[PDB]
Amino acid sequence: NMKRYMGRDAQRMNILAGRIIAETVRSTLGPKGMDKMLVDDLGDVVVTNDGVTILREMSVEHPAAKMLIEVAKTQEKEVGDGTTTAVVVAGELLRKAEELLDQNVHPTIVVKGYQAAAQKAQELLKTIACEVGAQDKEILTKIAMTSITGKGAEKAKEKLAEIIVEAVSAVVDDEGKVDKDLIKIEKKSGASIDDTELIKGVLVDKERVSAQMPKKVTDAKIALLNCAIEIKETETDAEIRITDPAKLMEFIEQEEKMLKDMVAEIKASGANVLFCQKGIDDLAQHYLAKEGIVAARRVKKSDMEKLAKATGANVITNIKDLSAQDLGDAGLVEERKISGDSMIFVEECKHPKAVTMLIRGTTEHVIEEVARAVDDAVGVVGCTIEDGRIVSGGGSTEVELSMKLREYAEGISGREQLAVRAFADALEVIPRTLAENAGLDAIEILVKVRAAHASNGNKCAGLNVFTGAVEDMCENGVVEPLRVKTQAIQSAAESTEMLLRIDDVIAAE
Amino acid sequence: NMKRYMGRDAQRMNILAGRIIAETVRSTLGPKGMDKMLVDDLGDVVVTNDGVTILREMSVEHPAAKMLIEVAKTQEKEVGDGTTTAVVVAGELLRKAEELLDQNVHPTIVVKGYQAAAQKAQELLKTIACEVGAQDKEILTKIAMTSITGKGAEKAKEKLAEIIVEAVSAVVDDEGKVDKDLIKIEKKSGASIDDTELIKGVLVDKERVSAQMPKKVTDAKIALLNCAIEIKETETDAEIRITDPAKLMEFIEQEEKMLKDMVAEIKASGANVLFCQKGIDDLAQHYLAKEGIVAARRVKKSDMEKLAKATGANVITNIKDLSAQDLGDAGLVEERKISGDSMIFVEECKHPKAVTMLIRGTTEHVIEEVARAVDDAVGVVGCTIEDGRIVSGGGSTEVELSMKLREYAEGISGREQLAVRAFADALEVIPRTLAENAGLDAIEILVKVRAAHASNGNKCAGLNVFTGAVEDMCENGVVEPLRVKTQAIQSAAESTEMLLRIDDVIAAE
Amino acid sequence: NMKRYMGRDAQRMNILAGRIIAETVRSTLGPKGMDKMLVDDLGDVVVTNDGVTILREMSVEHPAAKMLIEVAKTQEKEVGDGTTTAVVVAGELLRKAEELLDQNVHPTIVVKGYQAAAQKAQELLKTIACEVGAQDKEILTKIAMTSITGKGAEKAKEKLAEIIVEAVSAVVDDEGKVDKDLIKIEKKSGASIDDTELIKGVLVDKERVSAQMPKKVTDAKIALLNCAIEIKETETDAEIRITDPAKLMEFIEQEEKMLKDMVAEIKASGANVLFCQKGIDDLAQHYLAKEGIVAARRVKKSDMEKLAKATGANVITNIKDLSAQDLGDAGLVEERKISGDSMIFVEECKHPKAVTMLIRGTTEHVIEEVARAVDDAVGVVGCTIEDGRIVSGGGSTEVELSMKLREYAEGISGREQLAVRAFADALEVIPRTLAENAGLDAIEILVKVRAAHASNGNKCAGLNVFTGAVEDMCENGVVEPLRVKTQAIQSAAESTEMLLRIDDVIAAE
Ligand SMILES: Nc1ncnc2c1ncn2[C@@H]1O[C@H](COP(=O)(O)OP(=O)(O)NP(=O)(O)O)[C@@H](O)[C@H]1O
Ligand SMILES: Nc1ncnc2c1ncn2[C@@H]1O[C@H](COP(=O)(O)OP(=O)(O)NP(=O)(O)O)[C@@H](O)[C@H]1O
Ligand SMILES: Nc1ncnc2c1ncn2[C@@H]1O[C@H](COP(=O)(O)OP(=O)(O)NP(=O)(O)O)[C@@H](O)[C@H]1O
Ligand SMILES: [Mg+2]
Ligand SMILES: [Mg+2]
Ligand SMILES: [Mg+2]
Repeated sequence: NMKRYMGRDAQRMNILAGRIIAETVRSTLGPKGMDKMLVDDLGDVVVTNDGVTILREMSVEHPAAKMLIEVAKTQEKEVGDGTTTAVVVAGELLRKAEELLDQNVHPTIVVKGYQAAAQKAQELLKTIACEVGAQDKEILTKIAMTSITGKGAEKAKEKLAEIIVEAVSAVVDDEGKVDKDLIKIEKKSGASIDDTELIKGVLVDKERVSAQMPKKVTDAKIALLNCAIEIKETETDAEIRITDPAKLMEFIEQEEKMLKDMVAEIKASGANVLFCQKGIDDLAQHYLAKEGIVAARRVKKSDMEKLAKATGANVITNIKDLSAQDLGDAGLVEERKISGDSMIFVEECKHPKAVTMLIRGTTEHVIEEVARAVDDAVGVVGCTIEDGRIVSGGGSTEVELSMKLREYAEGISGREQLAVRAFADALEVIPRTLAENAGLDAIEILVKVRAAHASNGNKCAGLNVFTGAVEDMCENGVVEPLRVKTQAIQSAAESTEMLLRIDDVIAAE
Repeated sequence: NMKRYMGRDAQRMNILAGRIIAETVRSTLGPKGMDKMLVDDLGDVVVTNDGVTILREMSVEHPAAKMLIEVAKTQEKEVGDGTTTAVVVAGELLRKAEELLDQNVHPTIVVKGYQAAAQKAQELLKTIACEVGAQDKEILTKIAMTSITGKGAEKAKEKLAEIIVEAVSAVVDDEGKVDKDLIKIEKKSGASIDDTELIKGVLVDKERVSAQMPKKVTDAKIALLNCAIEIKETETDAEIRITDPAKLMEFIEQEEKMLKDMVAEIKASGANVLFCQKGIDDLAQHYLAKEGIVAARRVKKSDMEKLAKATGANVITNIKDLSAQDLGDAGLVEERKISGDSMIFVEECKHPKAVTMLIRGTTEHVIEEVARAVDDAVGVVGCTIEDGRIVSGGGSTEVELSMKLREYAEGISGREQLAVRAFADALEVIPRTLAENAGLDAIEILVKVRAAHASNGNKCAGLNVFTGAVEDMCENGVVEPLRVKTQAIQSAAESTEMLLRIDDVIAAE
Repeated sequence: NMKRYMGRDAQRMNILAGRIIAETVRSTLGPKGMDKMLVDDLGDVVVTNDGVTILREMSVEHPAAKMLIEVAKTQEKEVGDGTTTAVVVAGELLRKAEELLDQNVHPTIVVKGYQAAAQKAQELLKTIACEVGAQDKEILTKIAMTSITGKGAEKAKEKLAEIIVEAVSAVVDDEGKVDKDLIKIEKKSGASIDDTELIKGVLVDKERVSAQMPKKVTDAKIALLNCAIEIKETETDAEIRITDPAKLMEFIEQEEKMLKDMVAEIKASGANVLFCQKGIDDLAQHYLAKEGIVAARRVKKSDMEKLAKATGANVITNIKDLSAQDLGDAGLVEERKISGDSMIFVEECKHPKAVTMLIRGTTEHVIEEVARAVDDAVGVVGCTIEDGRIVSGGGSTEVELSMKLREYAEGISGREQLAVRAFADALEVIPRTLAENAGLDAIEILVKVRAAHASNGNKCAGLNVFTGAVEDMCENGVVEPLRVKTQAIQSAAESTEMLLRIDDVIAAE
């Protein structure tokens, strides 16, 4: 009871399971790579080139495969881009590993050399990484442009990269990190892809609470309330008792006087637009509309935190302590009807720490894929602002890193040496699969790039899938954050070091 | 409808199916190899080290595997020994092939280099094969001794090899081939393995037709009859009519006078032992016994052909034309009770062209495996008598053949060159798996043997699984017929060249 | 009841079914094409590059597909080679046809232009076919060599083509056709592919009827008997009656005297080897062996007709009329044990009209594919002897025929003109798919070959899959019988003209 694979069977069972889900994303890799169509049990379809979203949203049951998906799952988590490359490298480390295991090289020697090599790979990547200033907009734009390409050249429009760089640059909390959650991504239809705009504001999925209120306010002062604009019932249970018929109107007029007071306290701060997180009582909607104050009820807790950071307001839980300095400032607050639905556009803000990317396109599935292309572009721009180190793309720093590990291996005595050469040769899978998907001769090209790296220059030389020939990738404008490669290598090395240590499997049910 | 594997899937489906049944026999290879126990649906068990009998008598259903079994199945057919080596080489050619297919090397280029290399391998084996005289008994005994070992050192007893060489030497039809079917293998119990004897005669599974007949005849003259010693009924339908009561005894006495005549015609030739293929009439058994002539009825057609070639008789279909010169001559014809059953031992013949190997042992499954070790020993001795060329064993001519193919590959321009190096490296699987099964370090040993082959000497240097260190295999006495290696390589090369050409599979039901 | 497809659905149902089995063989086409592995319900596997054997032995159920298989099935029937090209052309005529049907071109107009174009294609092929002498052995050898290639360059060995040409040249019945059934193809194991020999004789699957008979006869005179060498029982029912006891021996001795007479009548002709179609009586086997006459009983009726044409004998049904001039003459008749089984080799004949091709190889599936390569080579050599006209290969006469039909289309007014241009463009599928399977750029190459055909030269210019560039195919030695192309085009044109006329389908069950 119940199923057990022994030694050479358990090792080949896993290595194969890893190689086989690594081959599932191989064809997506590069600008000349292809998309996959995934359907589930409900008939819901999603078409994408994003490696991790393919692996995450497909039913994988083999335990060794589930564990190599973790590599892509934590690559989007730490970087944003490079999910397909991390898995493909992990796959080719497994292939190159069984060639040693079939030559009787003990798994502990393989894993020893694999780790000695991934250590060297990290400290070799630090020396070959160009140093770049966190505000070099022309270089950040190339980094954003190289990320959108790879999902395809047609998605990579110039004006979209400039928009992305300007949005990531805005949400930087001095000093000095980039929060990916601060850039709100909204997906609406329209005849677009080119109509995707950067909104320096927030988009709230709510309408004006009363129709009598204005629908367009310019240079508006915005107040944010966590308090409920209703009657304040006491915590210790309370009940009123009326014995005089003339006391009826007393309590009602006193209660509705508490609502007149609250609306008059909001006008005292000078605020003409109001976003309440809790509910607003019906009488108070009438008094607000009479004052000319645009208000919205039951706004999401997450949208209140967006508005607060974007306009420059404060979330106040006590309407009595609403000061005039706790109001935010936005150049336009308007209720538009975009794509059928009506929403409140709070835009044109002065100094935003939160920003909305309105991603638009013709069909919902087109929109959803451009959205995934921006999540990747935001990830790499954020990584260059934090790290300040970039490397050349097009499989260029893999060839350079490959040849430097091979001459590092010559200086290693022992059979661990074979595992370091194996590791080096595995890295060359990125330049090779860029060529396969391009249509070009992978074997031939890999030799021209390898020979154009020997001695001194170039280091920045790699395959250009559009030109066909081997070009200088730095002068071309093909660049990635250092974190894309160091993470992809480390996570591929650590997960395959673990699978290789397995010699027995025990599967139930 | 119904199941189809495309391109990279179909190629990996087959290659894997071939590698996996090649790994099923890997552990049997060598003197330090292990046996397999095979059970079927009926509960009938057979334990063996013979590669082909393992592959033949196990339920293999994968079409690509069925086709690599053909390699073992036609190795026993053409050589007798080397069935495991042929499959293991074919397996390692498949492994080394997907390493090229995963680097995008077109299958047509792989198969081109594989064939160019197997051509060279054949004409390189001709030069390194020592020339040996078809009757060099001390060398033929070494060739028989090297074959029995490998099924295990304990089976390889000195006196058994000498017996086998003397039996194969006897059945050689001048000029000048060896028929494996002329050496009759019989399996009887007893407390043995050491009681296996060479019988210069035939063992007939019959008894004396009448108990009154002698049970031991020395220097007997043997007559062989294809004719039935009964009354000859005419082909055109005949019937007798009796009208006189005195005519009853006439026909009966006349009919039994035809049987007296037939027995008197056999005694006229001088024959005192008689083997009839058809039936012998009851009256004629009595007259034969009265003359002292030992006879046996309904002897198998195959046993008549054995007796004819062994004693030097002629199979006569007409009892009237039984000359005195058509009798065979054997030194002892006796009815013994060996292992419970009683049989006629026709032994001690002068000049036999047929011979019986009485293989004996304690249990039926022990006997059956010693029988398989003799079928192999008879195969290789027969191959040395026909070919007259031998090579050194212990993975010695694989290392030599490997290093010569590698320097032949340097003289090849093109990507076919990678397939020739692959082919060379595949051959080193025999020295390597000899070391695995021995317990020794396969990687280390393979280097000492490879380095002891460079320059001039030795060529005859290989791994000695008993010594541990690399020894000169020719001086040790470890030698195989050239045909064991040239066949194993050619059949491994032709079958894997065919699987590699497959890119689509269509499996029904 | 039950399933009916209307108009545009029925037309697309069929065209698709035809395009889809045409794509099933597309990858086999050319020397750089790949093999298929076919498995059935019983687990029996066959691996082949032969187009028709793929289509024949796979379960195809779609009626429109079954009808396009007829095209390959009658291409082997009339030519032997070109089965894949005929189907692939038929497929591309269907593809090019729906492009017209989707532009509203009536099916009757399509089929009109298709037929006007296939007429022109036939009379254009007559002018571009080189005239070749039926005994130009160097040209016949190139034709045999071009046929074996395409199933793969590795099968195409020089010495095998010379053997094939010599065998087809031998069986020519003056004047002056070639019967494919006169060249007997036999498949036996061995370590071969190179051990395939031409036997100027017949190989009979029988043994010597008596072991006492010789096993090797040189310059033997062979008698062939359709008569049974037994006692002749009368047709009108007969029965013998014996009343005298001395009459018993009378009839037996008289009956066996009829057998002594028959054997003495065969020795009278001077024949020392005998092949009987019926049975031979046991007494008569003894008398034959005593005379030294090698005989074989119950020889197949088909093998008797082989021997008769090969040795130069006559099949005699009356043993009394066996003249001395009715004996055949063969240089060697021997009973060998080839591949385990023992057979009678009747070889080295003087003037054979029947010939045996002993096709040998290492595994049964390797043998069976080389056998299919020879059936194709025999087909094309036979077509060149009969026709005396050949064309250039490598998709060369398709490009030339394509460009000549396109300028013939300009001289056609009406919408039928669109179907003639469609037909011309469909022919370019052979040069294009030769390039796809080679790996080369199909679009680019097709332009270099098309441009190297314009004006005068070359006409014999086409793609060389080994060189890569466009070469002169006549000087290279790449040539096909005219019948391969004219048959492939006619059968593709007639079957797709019929499918295109279908507008309604009625499928039951
Ligand atoms: N114009 C270009 N020329 C050559 N290589 C390029 C170009 N643009 C991008 N690349 C390279 O292509 C790879 C990116 O391919 P892509 O298919 O997007 O996969 P990924 O980024 O690894 N994963 P993911 O985008 O998360 O699905 C990187 O190695 C880039 O350096
Ligand atoms: N004393 C020895 N030392 C080293 N190698 C040996 C020795 N005896 C035999 N061999 C080698 O061991 C191999 C034979 O091993 P074995 O396990 O019998 O398989 P096989 O002969 O390939 N097939 P089979 O015997 O038909 O099951 C050959 O390559 C021999 O040359
Ligand atoms: N050396 C060569 N160079 C270029 N073309 C060649 C060469 N040899 C053969 N051909 C062409 O390749 C085609 C034959 O390919 P092949 O794959 O054998 O299919 P087929 O002959 O159409 N059918 P079949 O052989 O019956 O399976 C013909 O059009 C040949 O003229
Ligand atoms: Mg990307
Ligand atoms: Mg052996
Ligand atoms: Mg052909």
